[PDB]
Amino acid sequence: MKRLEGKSALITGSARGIGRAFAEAYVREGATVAIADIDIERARQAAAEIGPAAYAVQMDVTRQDSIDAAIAATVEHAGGLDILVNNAALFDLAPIVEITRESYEKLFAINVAGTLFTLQAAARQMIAQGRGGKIINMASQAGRRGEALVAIYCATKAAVISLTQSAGLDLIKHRINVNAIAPGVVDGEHWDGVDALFARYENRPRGEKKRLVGEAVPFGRMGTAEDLTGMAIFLASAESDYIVSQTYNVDGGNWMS
Amino acid sequence: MKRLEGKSALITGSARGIGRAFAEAYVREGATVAIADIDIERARQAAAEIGPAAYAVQMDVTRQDSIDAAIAATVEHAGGLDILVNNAALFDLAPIVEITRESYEKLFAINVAGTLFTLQAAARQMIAQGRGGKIINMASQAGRRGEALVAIYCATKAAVISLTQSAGLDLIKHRINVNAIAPGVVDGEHWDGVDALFARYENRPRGEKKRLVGEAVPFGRMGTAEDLTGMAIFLASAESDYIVSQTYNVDGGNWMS
Amino acid sequence: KRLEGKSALITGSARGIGRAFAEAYVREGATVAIADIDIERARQAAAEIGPAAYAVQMDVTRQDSIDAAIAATVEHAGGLDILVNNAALFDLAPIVEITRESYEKLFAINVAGTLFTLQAAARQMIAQGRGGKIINMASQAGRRGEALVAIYCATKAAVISLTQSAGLDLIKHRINVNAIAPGVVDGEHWDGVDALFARYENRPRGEKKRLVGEAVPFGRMGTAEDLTGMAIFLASAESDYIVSQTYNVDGGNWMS
Amino acid sequence: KRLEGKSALITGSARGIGRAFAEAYVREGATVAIADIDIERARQAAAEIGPAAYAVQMDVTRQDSIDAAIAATVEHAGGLDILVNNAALFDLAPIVEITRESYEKLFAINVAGTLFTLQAAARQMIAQGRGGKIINMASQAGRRGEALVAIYCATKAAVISLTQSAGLDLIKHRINVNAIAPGVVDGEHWDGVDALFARYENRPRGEKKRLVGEAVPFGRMGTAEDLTGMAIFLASAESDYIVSQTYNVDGGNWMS
Ligand SMILES: OC[C@@H](O)[C@@H](O)[C@H](O)[C@@H](O)CO
Ligand SMILES: OC[C@@H](O)[C@@H](O)[C@H](O)[C@@H](O)CO
Ligand SMILES: OC[C@@H](O)[C@@H](O)[C@H](O)[C@@H](O)CO
Ligand SMILES: OC[C@@H](O)[C@@H](O)[C@H](O)[C@@H](O)CO
Repeated sequence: MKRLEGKSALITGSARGIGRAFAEAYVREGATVAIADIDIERARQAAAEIGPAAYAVQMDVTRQDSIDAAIAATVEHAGGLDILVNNAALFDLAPIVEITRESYEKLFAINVAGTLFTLQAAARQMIAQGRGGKIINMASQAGRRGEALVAIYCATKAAVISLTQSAGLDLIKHRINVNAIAPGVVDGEHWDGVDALFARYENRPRGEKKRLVGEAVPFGRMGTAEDLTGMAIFLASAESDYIVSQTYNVDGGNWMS
Repeated sequence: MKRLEGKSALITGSARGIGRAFAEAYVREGATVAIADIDIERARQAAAEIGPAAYAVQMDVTRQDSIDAAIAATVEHAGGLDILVNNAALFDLAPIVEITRESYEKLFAINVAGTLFTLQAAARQMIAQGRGGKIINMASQAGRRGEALVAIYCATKAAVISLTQSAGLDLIKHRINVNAIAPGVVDGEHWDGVDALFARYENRPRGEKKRLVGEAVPFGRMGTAEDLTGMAIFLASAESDYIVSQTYNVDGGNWMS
Repeated sequence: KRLEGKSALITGSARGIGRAFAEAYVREGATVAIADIDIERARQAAAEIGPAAYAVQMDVTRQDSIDAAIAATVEHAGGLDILVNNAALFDLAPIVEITRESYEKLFAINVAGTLFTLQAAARQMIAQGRGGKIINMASQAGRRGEALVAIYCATKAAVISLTQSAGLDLIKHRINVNAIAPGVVDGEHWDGVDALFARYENRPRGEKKRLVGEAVPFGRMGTAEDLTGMAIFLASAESDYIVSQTYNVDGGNWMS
Repeated sequence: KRLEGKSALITGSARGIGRAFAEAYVREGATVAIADIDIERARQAAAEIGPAAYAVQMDVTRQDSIDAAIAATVEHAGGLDILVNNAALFDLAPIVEITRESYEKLFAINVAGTLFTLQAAARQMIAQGRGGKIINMASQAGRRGEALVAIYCATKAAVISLTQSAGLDLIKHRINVNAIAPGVVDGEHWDGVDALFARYENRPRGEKKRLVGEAVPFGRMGTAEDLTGMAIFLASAESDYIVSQTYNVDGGNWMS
């Protein structure tokens, strides 16, 4: 297809799961992809498995110096930055009266501050190049509507949707598209962990939550990262140039926006 | 690219404007396209200009017998129906105290009933075939939020978003995706009419509303049909198979959903 | 009290939520036209509520009936201050079994009935020059679609849209247009809802009613008395700055 | 009247909307903690409002301050029945000029402030076993993003989210969690808003205020008094079935 031919992308948290499937689909479409992760060991493996057009970048989105160095590493390696995917995220679950300041601080630091300050750094580079840009934030059904036990993670994803809108309005004058994707329930490592938290607080065998949520998807199954790669390419591609400040649910019907 | 290779499409209201641009893009992507319009003269012209893979069908979405004969024509000519685009619509504007029963009956008959009952006829054919299906309703910024002067057209597109959600949840068991596109302000014959209506009721020179509205788009310009064709292909394509009951704004940031 | 000396009309207020609203308005000092297509049931409702209530035959699907009800409100009460568009009809059916009969029946009363009654009440409130309160009945069903409930969800989605458009156009005349979206409310309406779901989801009668009442975050099926606070609030001076809103009163069933 | 014998705490209630809420709650028979980082301004507001109002020094960004403020409410009034999370901070800046300082400042007060005061009040209401009312202050800014207001929009979007999550999780304790979304409201707050826009949009001081007031469908900038109705309603028995909602009180500025 080669919809992203000769673009330079960076994907946060892309050593594994959705981010890694995005990095693989972007390379197939002709992009050069910085596989950015706090796990540089795993990012190096993913990059070697994907091919020459992927390369590994150590990044902690909670740290300005680390954000700024991955953008620099992208510029130094790929000549610049065309596509940012804000994919780095942390999940946690607790009822209101058991939420910790540590839970709040760590999920806001990566899900909100990590997304905003990486977007800022990417937009400054895209503006300095003068060629436009594509920024794709990762939201979630969790950001469409609250849940009794997931206040913190829901709020971070609600903040990401709002940030997507703000930044898209502020950056479209530079021909930077900011938009977001809102997955449903996606099978993998991520949803294994989610399931363990619900197992504890809803008093359920390990694996039952993840079975039930997958069966309640109107489409009829839990998501895969491959359900999402179409939209990831589309929102990075010329065919989305008029799309601004949107969150698109790709969730088998889990949330209707 | 040929992402709709060997597919059979029908687009209501496609002799001109957005639907004609969709029929043109679908053909480029390998589709066979029923150019359905109440205006057979213009459909025939549009099909001749697009090429052999387009073919004209006389249709009034307000009439059951016409709906069912357009679906049959599609099966007779293309062997079946894979993609419906519900594009046929009617625009009107009047303050609350000036809305006529005639404005309401005619815009609900085309924009709502035409959409629902064509969707119904296409869903039955797609179920009969057993191969799944793609249905794309045309909503509007006007369906996201009301306007003092556009209560009827706004309500119809609000009903389309709702219908899109309902039909999506009901039809996805048959592997029929129902989604919608929500354009912003799009340049052409359509918006010339809109402008004439505002000119009268906001007491403005012809062309001033079109100017102002195109200049208030955060993207920075009035839409084109070409802005939309990417989304039209995508939502008809295998890369949108997990997308269900969504309305996607392609509007240069005019409305943020 | 809070509606002292105000003239209301409620469409479809012989029975259920509409009737709870008429009674609650009369307790707050309002005169209320109990507008219903069944004049027998309206008359009973009016006798039970007391002298401040009166019965008005009305078919919100007929222009002539609309204009005659508004006129009858003017004749009896001197004018119209509050309209509640409560008249509605429920139906259910999968996409492939939806009939033009259902579509035309639910649209004529839930949408056209709301719109043209609102138009008539607007015209009257504009001519009086004293402003006004209009309250459309939306539903959780207007907030999101449902596989089986396409037609009824669409009508209530259109009511939320209309409520927005009308509130924007009419606020210059000091007329507030807003809507209430109930969730799952116990009564003769949800007896009918349950019966349809019983057929289409293969359930014993009463099970849907039970399941949805228990899924309400608050912990039960709603009552009309849950809604009276808001219907008073939105027709009162304490909501003068409130324009073009739909407010969910639904135990958390839908979060807007 | 409607809040007779209830104990309220309002964060950041020495001045503006919070202070109008305090006075309106005392008029409706409430005892009110005027909680504010500025104890001198709180003392003045308390003295002006009358004996039912008392001042509490409170930094909603500090856990110890939050807990001591809840404890001062229990000591002074005997319990806590109504929290209003009103304390908030405005800032404006384009994406490329957002500081970590702004992000950290606005989230600490607008989000963490709201969340951990809500948690502290929840714990106290649960231990009491008598239910309660929590009202978060959202904003039109919470409803949609703006080019120059990413941080403040994001905080109020998180307040809407938190309001939904908290309301769902606390309704079993008969605690209602709801929010109010003002639009553009006149006062010291919008003075500061206008000053920031004057810089970034290159406008004379006061112009932004003028433009936004005039673009409210209703026809003017809002007052605190536009909001007291709803603040009372959401703390009252006639909102007991109202759960996890954000209600716009904004003259039509934003339609939800
Ligand atoms: O990725 C987050 C996950 O999808 C989850 O938060 C769901 O919203 C919810 O927690 C239960 O189904
Ligand atoms: O095609 C619909 C059209 O975009 C128009 O209705 C705008 O919503 C509005 O009328 C004001 O610009
Ligand atoms: O008054 C409408 C009613 O509450 C219903 O349509 C529900 O939305 C749903 O159909 C089943 O729970
Ligand atoms: O207090 C929030 C305020 O109303 C402001 O943020 C407006 O939303 C907007 O920023 C300018 O009109």
